[PDB]
Amino acid sequence: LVCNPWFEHVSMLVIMLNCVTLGMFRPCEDVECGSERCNILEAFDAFIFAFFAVEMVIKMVALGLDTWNRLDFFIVVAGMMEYSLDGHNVSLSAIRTVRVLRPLRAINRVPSMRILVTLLLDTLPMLGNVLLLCFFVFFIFGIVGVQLWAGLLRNRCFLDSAFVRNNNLTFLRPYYQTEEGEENPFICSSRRDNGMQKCSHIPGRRINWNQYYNVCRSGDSNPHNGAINFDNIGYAWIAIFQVITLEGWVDIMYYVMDAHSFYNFIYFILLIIVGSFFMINLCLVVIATQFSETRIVDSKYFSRGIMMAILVNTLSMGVEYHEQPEELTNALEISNIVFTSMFALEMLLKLLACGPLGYIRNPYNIFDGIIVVISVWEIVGQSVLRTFRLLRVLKLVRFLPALRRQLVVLVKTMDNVATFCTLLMLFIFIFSILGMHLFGCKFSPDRKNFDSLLWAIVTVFQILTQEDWNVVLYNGMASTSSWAALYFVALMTFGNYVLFNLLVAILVEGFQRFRVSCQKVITHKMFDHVVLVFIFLNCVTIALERPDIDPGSTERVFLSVSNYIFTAIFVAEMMVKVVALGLLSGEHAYLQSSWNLLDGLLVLVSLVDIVVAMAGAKILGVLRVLRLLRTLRPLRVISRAPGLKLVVETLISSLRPIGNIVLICCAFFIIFGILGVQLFKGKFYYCEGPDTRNISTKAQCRAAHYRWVRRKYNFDNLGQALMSLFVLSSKDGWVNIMYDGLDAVGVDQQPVQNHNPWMLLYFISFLLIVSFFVLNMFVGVVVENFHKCRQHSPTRRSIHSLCTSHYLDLFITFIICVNVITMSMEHYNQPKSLDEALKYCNYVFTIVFVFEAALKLVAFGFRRFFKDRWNQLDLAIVLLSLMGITLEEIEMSAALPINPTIIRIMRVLRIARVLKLLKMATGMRALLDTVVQALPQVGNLGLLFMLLFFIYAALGVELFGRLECSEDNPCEGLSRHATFSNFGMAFLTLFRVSTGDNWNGIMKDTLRECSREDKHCLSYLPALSPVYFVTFVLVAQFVLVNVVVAVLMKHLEES
Ligand SMILES: CCCCCCCCCCCCCCC(=O)OC[C@H](COP(=O)(O)OCCN)OC(=O)CCCCCCCCCCCCCC
Ligand SMILES: CC(C)CCC[C@@H](C)[C@H]1CC[C@H]2[C@@H]3CC=C4C[C@@H](OC(=O)CCC(=O)O)CC[C@]4(C)[C@H]3CC[C@]12C
Ligand SMILES: CC(C)CCC[C@@H](C)[C@H]1CC[C@H]2[C@@H]3CC=C4C[C@@H](OC(=O)CCC(=O)O)CC[C@]4(C)[C@H]3CC[C@]12C
Ligand SMILES: CC(C)CCC[C@@H](C)[C@H]1CC[C@H]2[C@@H]3CC=C4C[C@@H](OC(=O)CCC(=O)O)CC[C@]4(C)[C@H]3CC[C@]12C
Ligand SMILES: CC(C)CCC[C@@H](C)[C@H]1CC[C@H]2[C@@H]3CC=C4C[C@@H](OC(=O)CCC(=O)O)CC[C@]4(C)[C@H]3CC[C@]12C
Ligand SMILES: N#Cc1ccc(Cn2ccc(NC(=O)Cc3ccc(C4(C(F)(F)F)CC4)cc3)n2)nc1
Ligand SMILES: [Ca+2]
Repeated sequence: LVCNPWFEHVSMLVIMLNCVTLGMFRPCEDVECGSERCNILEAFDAFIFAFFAVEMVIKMVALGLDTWNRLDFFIVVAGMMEYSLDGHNVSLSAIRTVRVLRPLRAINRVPSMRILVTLLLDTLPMLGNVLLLCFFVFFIFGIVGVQLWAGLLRNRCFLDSAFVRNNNLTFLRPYYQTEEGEENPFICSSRRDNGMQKCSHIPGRRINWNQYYNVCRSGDSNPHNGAINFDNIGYAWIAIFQVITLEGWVDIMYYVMDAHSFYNFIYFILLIIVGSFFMINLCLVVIATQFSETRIVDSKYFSRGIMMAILVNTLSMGVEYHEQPEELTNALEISNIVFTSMFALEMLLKLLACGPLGYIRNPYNIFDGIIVVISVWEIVGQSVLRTFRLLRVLKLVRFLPALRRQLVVLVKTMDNVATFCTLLMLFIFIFSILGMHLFGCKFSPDRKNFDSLLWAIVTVFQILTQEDWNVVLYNGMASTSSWAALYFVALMTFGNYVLFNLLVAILVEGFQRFRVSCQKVITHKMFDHVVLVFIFLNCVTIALERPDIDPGSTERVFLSVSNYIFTAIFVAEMMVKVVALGLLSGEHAYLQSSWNLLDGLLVLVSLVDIVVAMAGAKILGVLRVLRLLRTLRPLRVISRAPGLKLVVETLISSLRPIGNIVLICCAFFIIFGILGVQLFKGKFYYCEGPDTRNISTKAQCRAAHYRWVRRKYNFDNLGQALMSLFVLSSKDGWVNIMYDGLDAVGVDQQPVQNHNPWMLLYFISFLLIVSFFVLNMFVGVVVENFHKCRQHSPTRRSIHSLCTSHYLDLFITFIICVNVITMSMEHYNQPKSLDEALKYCNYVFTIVFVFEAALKLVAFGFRRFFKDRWNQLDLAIVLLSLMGITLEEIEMSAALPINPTIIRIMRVLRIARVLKLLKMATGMRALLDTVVQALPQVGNLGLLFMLLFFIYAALGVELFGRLECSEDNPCEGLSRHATFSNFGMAFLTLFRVSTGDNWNGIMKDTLRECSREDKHCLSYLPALSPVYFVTFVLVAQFVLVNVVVAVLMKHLEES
């Protein structure tokens, strides 16, 4: 019965049988319960539920009155309720959702997956300190958000009530809305605010009604069918949660910049730094520590000949592109024959030298043999075996022992990844079925739908990548209810929790006479400090450059002369140093260090700039190239600051251990790049027009007077494929590239939705494989740091007793906690009754804190009380609170000598009372202290991070400073808020690119061709744009990785 293993094996079979029936659910074909197919499936379910009841009875009888056993009971009890409740039509459908817990029974049946889930549950209790930090971020920013922006996103430009009445016309729509509709609302700034969007910015008619929408007042709905707003703490947390995921966070920012103030970016910068970066990466640090505590053939020249023969053949496959000349196609086929014969000859020579049994004795010769026959089969059989010619690159592993040793290391990591993958596939399946029940056939149909198991799994997988997940959120919120946000919050929170544990698992298994004067000047202690001043001043000059400076303005003269002065200063510095040290003769010569070589090249470029500028000559093309090299001057700061020099040298040395993983990843990119070109070249064209459902070919598009256009990210050649693959790997806009590959039909054919669903394998295989390599690169950097780190008064006494006792602290904690609850009840258009109640509560809290200060003064004495920092903090809040009440009362009275701006700030600043709770949080303070101890390392990397922004911010203004956006030339990433028009705006744009939020949209705007009528075009900008964004994205993320490592190592050593 229970003491035999076969009974469990029977239980496992039935558990798997349920998973099949659950996946067969059809949301809008099974809910009506009409089809015979549904009838048998429910019969199947009834059969299985009967066994699950029997299994309990036998086990209950055999053991009598373990978490997993309790789970078995809970599932059946709920199942019995649903099963027995049949007959009552009230909420019967809403009760069938309990069937999705059944696959959880497979956890206990599989031993390995049982042990893993035990560790996951045992690690949870030690995340309480991080969870407490999460509450502080959400509540501090949640309250600040509501008090600032409550009800502002309902603003719309309305018609005047008198205007519509007196003119006796009501055909106009009440408020201005774009032709698109309410999905692109025009949020205006009220009269009592200074938002960036006013009703005077409405475009004119394209018979002048748009100029009569001149009153800005609250509307009826918020953006996205009411999903995005700050009307109460409940909605402010959804906006804060979406920002922390870095998905569509700029859009939320732009809404409040239009409605409230431009300086609201400070709110979203701190939230991303504090909430997105530190608070999410502290989860990884805490788990990481906790988990740790818990005669001719054999010749070298012959081998080299084959090695280069394979390499040329593999690269020759990348010369394919869309419109190949037929002679080029033939050359590739002739080339295939030559290389095919060469490998065939090789097998013959080796077979004779060792014989068939000797030849088979080595696995690699077997692998090489199989390729030859398939390749020969292809020639004799003259598109299925053309794709298999990509396997020829795998032969290079034999000749690359260093790379071969890395491949086995990665493979050994996949033994413990498989355990987590099995848990994640079960995790995805449960949420895919759960979504089908909640949102099945209700997103009326969007491609991101839960209408079937295939696209429910794809949608759930997409949310885990955090790509357009907010689009799915708004659909779920609008269709069923606003509480549907908990489906996505639990899916993301639980999914990222499991993926951190996979990263930690790999880490732990990884741990297991004039010349005399010059010599004196350069050796002077103040030499670097003096030159560092001039370098800093040059930065101010570079940052003032922008395209809108008039050639004849005074500023242009100021900037132009400063260039002559600065170039003169930095040649003298080089000349003085060169004379002192010598150019290259002596051992201490000038060119014996790279940091000196860099300085010389910058000086050389500056001199050439003067020479060219001195030319009244056809040197316009060369001049623009020199302007780009003038933005690298700020690189001279690194050598002058010893802190920067050390960190910069540390990052370079960190790339050595992961050099081979990068090579394997780069080889992977080319292999998949070539494969994509063969599949998708010439098929990413489409017809662009208002009514295109009737078009099916290029010819019909021309007839309908539409335009036949190509996607920005395509696979027309290996150059275009590599750009597309990088956008996939970054997981920003990777769904749109996938859709194009799914819809591809052929050359000159209109793409059709979901034409080839089998292409999901191509795009989802690249995402997983590239993510695996990037996972092992992070582990490679950490392990290296670990290895190198380890190698290296009768009445007064009674009051004094009370203050010393813990009773006062517990009382204070209660008072602040209730003050926390009352601060969350504020919302837009709250009743006046609640206003008075909240105001009265403020009086009680202020009085309590005043008594709190008085008693401590009595107990400890004036100076001794003041010594404690916490006591100082207590005084500030009491003092701060007293002024807030005073300004509130006087303003509420007849006299009005105060600005409603000051009253708002004092109202907002009462959020500081939460800091009194930080005193009780001893565990949280220790967690914060770990970061505070890493500042010397994190501080220097921050300077490198801010230097990286300066160089690319100044380089962006030069390249993309003149791009325009208009209805004639629409743009997808750039807007009124995202531009490179000046250094100040380029800095904000790169911060968005740093977080990866629709950075692929910005790149598109730089790849789109120049107008035939416009001037100041740059013909090869499309070639330079991919380099600009690719390098910044890789470099910006790598620096942040080294910040995470610096904190991680300190937390390990600190224990
Ligand atoms: C650390 C704190 C938690 C962080 C988790 C972040 C994600 C939070 C998302 C949960 C909030 C979802 C509810 C949003 C809300 O309050 O407003 C919706 C609701 C209106 O719903 P209708 O669609 O019917 O609107 C039509 C109106 N006739 O608004 C309300 O009625 C307000 C009731 C709730 C007040 C806000 C407090 C909610 C408590 C949230 C706790 C969630 C914890 C999750 C960890
Ligand atoms: C060494 C660096 C880090 C010093 C600090 C950076 C400054 C040089 C930046 C920060 C703010 C920037 C300013 C922000 C806004 C403007 C307004 C704008 O000037 C205009 O002509 C107004 C717009 C218009 O013409 O309609 C663009 C330049 C300027 C002065 C920017 C010039 C460069 C500034 C001063
Ligand atoms: C080779 C690996 C190791 C490194 C990556 C190098 C790539 C960036 C190179 C290799 C092959 C190159 C391609 C070789 C041939 C062509 C065809 C050439 O065709 C045309 O000019 C298009 C004519 C037309 O169809 O109208 C355009 C450049 C392109 C795609 C090249 C772009 C740059 C590529 C992809
Ligand atoms: C390997 C990963 C990390 C990506 C590395 C950066 C690539 C995205 C860069 C490197 C070289 C770039 C290419 C260099 C030259 C050009 C110019 C131009 O080439 C063409 O002529 C193709 C278009 C045509 O057929 O007209 C268009 C962009 C392209 C292919 C670039 C596209 C982006 C590329 C592939
Ligand atoms: C302290 C933390 C753990 C939150 C829980 C405390 C509750 C006592 C507070 C938090 C937010 C408050 C809500 C904030 C906003 C609103 C909306 C307000 O107006 C509406 O019903 C608006 C309906 C809509 O437009 O969706 C009614 C009171 C209510 C539910 C409040 C009731 C009291 C709530 C739930
Ligand atoms: N100032 C500033 C600033 C602040 C925040 C932002 C946006 N951002 C948030 C986070 C972030 N990067 C990082 O955490 C660095 C990192 C990248 C990948 C990993 C992985 C995995 F865990 F992901 F798999 C193991 C491979 C770990 C660490 N960037 N941008 C600029
Ligand atoms: Ca995105």
